[PDB]
Amino acid sequence: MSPWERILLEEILSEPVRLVKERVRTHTGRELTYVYRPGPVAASFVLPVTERGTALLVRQYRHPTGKFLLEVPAGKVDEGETPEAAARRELREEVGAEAETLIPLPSFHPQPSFTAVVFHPFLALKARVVTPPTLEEGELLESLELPLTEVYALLAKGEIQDASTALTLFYAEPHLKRLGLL
Amino acid sequence: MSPWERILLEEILSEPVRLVKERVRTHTGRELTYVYRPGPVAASFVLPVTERGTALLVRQYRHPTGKFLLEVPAGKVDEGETPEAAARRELREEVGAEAETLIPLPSFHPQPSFTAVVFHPFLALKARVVTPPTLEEGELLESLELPLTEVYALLAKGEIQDASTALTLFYAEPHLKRLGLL
Ligand SMILES: Nc1ncnc2c1ncn2[C@@H]1O[C@H](COP(=O)(O)CP(=O)(O)OC[C@H]2O[C@@H](O)[C@H](O)[C@H]2O)[C@@H](O)[C@H]1O
Ligand SMILES: Nc1ncnc2c1ncn2[C@@H]1O[C@H](COP(=O)(O)CP(=O)(O)OC[C@H]2O[C@@H](O)[C@H](O)[C@H]2O)[C@@H](O)[C@H]1O
Ligand SMILES: [Mg+2]
Ligand SMILES: [Mg+2]
Ligand SMILES: [Mg+2]
Ligand SMILES: [Mg+2]
Ligand SMILES: [Mg+2]
Ligand SMILES: [Mg+2]
Repeated sequence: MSPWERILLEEILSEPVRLVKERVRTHTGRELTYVYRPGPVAASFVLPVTERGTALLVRQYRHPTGKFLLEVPAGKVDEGETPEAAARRELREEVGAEAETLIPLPSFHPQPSFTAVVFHPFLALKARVVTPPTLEEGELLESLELPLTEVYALLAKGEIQDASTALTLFYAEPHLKRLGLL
Repeated sequence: MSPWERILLEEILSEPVRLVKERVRTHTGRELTYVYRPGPVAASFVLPVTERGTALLVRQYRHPTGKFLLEVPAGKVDEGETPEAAARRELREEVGAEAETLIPLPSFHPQPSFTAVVFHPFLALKARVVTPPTLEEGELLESLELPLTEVYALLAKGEIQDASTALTLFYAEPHLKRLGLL
């Protein structure tokens, strides 16, 4: 029961990102061209907290912004993979870490005006580094460790620029306080 | 001092959204094709709160997701427009409302892996409807009014799916409590 009717869907690019340009007939009966990254597609974001109340984060180059951003480890959910499995896999690839319990947090659409992608945040407990990272060609980042108090001070000061990381931290906060880690 | 060198930048689309495919030489010295929405580009998001402690929100169709989402009014910052002016303009266009003070909240990148866009959140005080909305062709939404207690209950329950709206609410919360509106 979509309010907009498909006239024609054109694929603008298939790789490395799929992008479409769709001609639709809108609620006004007129035509409009809408450009977007089609679904279904998802990514998992994971805040890895150690038993010492610290977080394992990454400082990662994000080319579209030209900046290195402080982020929680994250990555695309592969075909047939569950969000939790992608979270654990990306945590191992980007930080070389494993964790015990993963508490799922509220999923969200980072930019629904342009992409169908759903981001799945998780709070990983008893995180620990166990192996060297295995980064993809295209991934330029370094992992670091910060006390949770410092990470949340950065959040309060408005210094966390990556939206997904900021939101994951806000959703994780009550759990961290409940568990006695913050 | 970018870690990646431009080999060639190709424009994939110019309108309604500008998209590029850039061939770069990475930190490994190898080539990679990176697809993204180039900057500089920005949008403003504004949580409009009334003197009665209610919020003026929108339920808007977001085609890439196929869903109607509960969001704060928001829109692109036009050429030569300041983020605050875009916030006031979009608030008037989408909800037919005006406000007094606008408190700027921490800016953020909704999806730095794909777009350079910076989102600028604001908390607008003494919001009030004064005129009919003036929606663009392509904008399918309705405005509504909800008590702040209900909006924040939805946030806590993980029911706010739009990331930018969720983050704006989290950043606005301390200000609302300070001002006595929550
Ligand atoms: N826009 C792009 N264009 C070309 N190549 C790209 C792009 N985005 C990511 N890559 C490649 O993603 C890799 C392994 O990535 P994730 O660790 O899986 C990816 P993560 O990068 O942390 O991102 C999460 C998300 O933001 C959204 O754009 C995505 O849906 C998403 O997965 C890198 O080596 C990048 O070069
Ligand atoms: N991907 C798209 N493809 C084709 N047409 C589009 C697209 N996105 C928005 N529009 C048009 O934006 C209008 C006026 O929009 P905003 O009220 O200005 C826009 P807002 O829609 O609320 O969005 C804020 C943001 O999310 C990010 O994608 C943007 O940078 C951004 O501005 C609508 O009528 C849409 O059809
Ligand atoms: Mg990643
Ligand atoms: Mg990956
Ligand atoms: Mg990765
Ligand atoms: Mg809008
Ligand atoms: Mg606009
Ligand atoms: Mg608008």
